[PDB]
Amino acid sequence: QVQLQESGGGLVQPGGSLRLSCAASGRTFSSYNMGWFRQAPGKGREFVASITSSGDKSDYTDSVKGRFTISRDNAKNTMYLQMNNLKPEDTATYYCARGLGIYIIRARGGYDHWGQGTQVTVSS
Amino acid sequence: AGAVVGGLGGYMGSAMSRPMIHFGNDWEDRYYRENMYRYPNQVYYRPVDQYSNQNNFVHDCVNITIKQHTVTNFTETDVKMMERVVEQMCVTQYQKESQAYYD
Repeated sequence: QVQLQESGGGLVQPGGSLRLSCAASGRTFSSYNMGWFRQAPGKGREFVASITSSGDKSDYTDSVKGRFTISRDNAKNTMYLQMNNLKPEDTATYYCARGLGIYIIRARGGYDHWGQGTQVTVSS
Repeated sequence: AGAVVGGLGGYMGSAMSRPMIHFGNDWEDRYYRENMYRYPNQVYYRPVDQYSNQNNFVHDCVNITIKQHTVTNFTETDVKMMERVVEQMCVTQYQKESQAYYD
């Protein structure tokens, strides 16, 4: 019964920043591990970052480590992705998703209940 | 096929010979020689299309293989040594799966 919807996005200049949010419905968001994925044109969804239910552990794909920060506010039923030092390679649809099982993983199959996505475009 | 770890199914490898890991230290080498058969010889993984690249496939393969092995007594030294040998096996497994995928 926890469903998801991304907000934020739009256009950002190279080297700029922006923040995405992922709002959750239902009553048990705080019990779910969560993840962000992205899908570049003509490709499949691939891992960006994940965070455990409590927020105490996070994980990132190498190409975003140190530039992106995943966080969550369990009191507000929302997860965030703070994206800094944007690069042309970051243009994609970004999706949030709920973790399956007890362990955050990087595989696409480790998550479900995908949001409809939001678009990020690095200006050119 | 269809293995479940930590409540998530869909995990997939055949047994591999465990090689010696050379740590550059006498004590670690001796400890590894003593304990290497307590460590995995088969790795858990997921289909290659679920990852962008080898590094992400291998990360899951190492993490989940060690979790499955240690939840089913291993110290922090054992985990660190398992990370070395399981990484090699996960790389081998990725190359097998990648070749099959590109056919």
